Amino acid sequence: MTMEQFLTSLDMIRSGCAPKFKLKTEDLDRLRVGDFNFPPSQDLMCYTKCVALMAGTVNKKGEFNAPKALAQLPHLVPPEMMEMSRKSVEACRDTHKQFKESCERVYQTAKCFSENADGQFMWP
Repeated sequence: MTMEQFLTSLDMIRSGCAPKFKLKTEDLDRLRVGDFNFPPSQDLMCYTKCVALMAGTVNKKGEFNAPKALAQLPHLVPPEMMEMSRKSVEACRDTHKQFKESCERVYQTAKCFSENADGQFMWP
C-alpha cells in the first residue's frame, strides 16, 4: 500500500469497529495520533482489540502473534513505515503476557507500540 491508501485505511478500519462501542471522539482523535497518555475506558480498550482482530495480529483472547504480525505488515503499513513497525513488533511482542484480560492485552500492546515507535505512530 501507499502512504495515501494507509491514511484512508485508518478511517475504514475504525468504521467497522467504532459502532460496536460507546466511545468519545476526543479519545479516538488522541489514539489516531499515537497519544495513549490518558486513562482508557473498557470500551476504548476493547475497541483496540477489535482493530487488531481485523488486522489479524491477535487471537480472540488478545494474545499478540508476533510471527503473524510480521507476516501481515505489508497489508497493514506502507514501505515508509515497515522498519518502525518491525522494531515495535519486536519491542512489544511480550507485553500481552503481563495481562490476563483480552481487551487489556491488546490495548497495552498498542500503548507499547506508541511508546516504542521511534517515529509518528497512528492508530485507526
